[PDB]
Amino acid sequence: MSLIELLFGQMQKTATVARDRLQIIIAQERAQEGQTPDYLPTLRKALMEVLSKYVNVSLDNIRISQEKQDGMDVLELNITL
Amino acid sequence: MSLIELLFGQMQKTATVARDRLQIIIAQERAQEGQTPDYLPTLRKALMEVLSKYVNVSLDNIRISQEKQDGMDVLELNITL
Repeated sequence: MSLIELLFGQMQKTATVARDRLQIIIAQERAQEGQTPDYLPTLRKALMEVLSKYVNVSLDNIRISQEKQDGMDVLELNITL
Repeated sequence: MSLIELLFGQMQKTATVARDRLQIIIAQERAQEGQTPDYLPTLRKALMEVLSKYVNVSLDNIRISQEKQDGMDVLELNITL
């Protein structure tokens, strides 16, 4: 039912890894009509600024992937701390 | 497979509403051990600041819901423009 249940719908993961994990979904649902790009990477940058302040993680561990569906674009930012 | 397919796994929605929709997932996976709260609403505030700049939407249309699972907390921000 919950989006989080969709994230955790692969049985129980259990096991302690002693690490924190951020799952950030930035989904912008638009249309075939559109213009003036630069929204997902704009917020991404801001999030990386906040990251640099509080969360010491390198882009070597941060997974950045954008997925396109029709006129909808979503940015996935997975952060391992 | 994709998180976006999980978001759009309820058949095809089609129908044009001539409106934009943002689906923001801010998921912080931690543990029973933890302290110094105030991360989800901190980013939420920052996002609302960016919203006020670029995206003219009122909290009357913005859905704000936090979901707790064990030592994991996720904040869902749904914005209708």
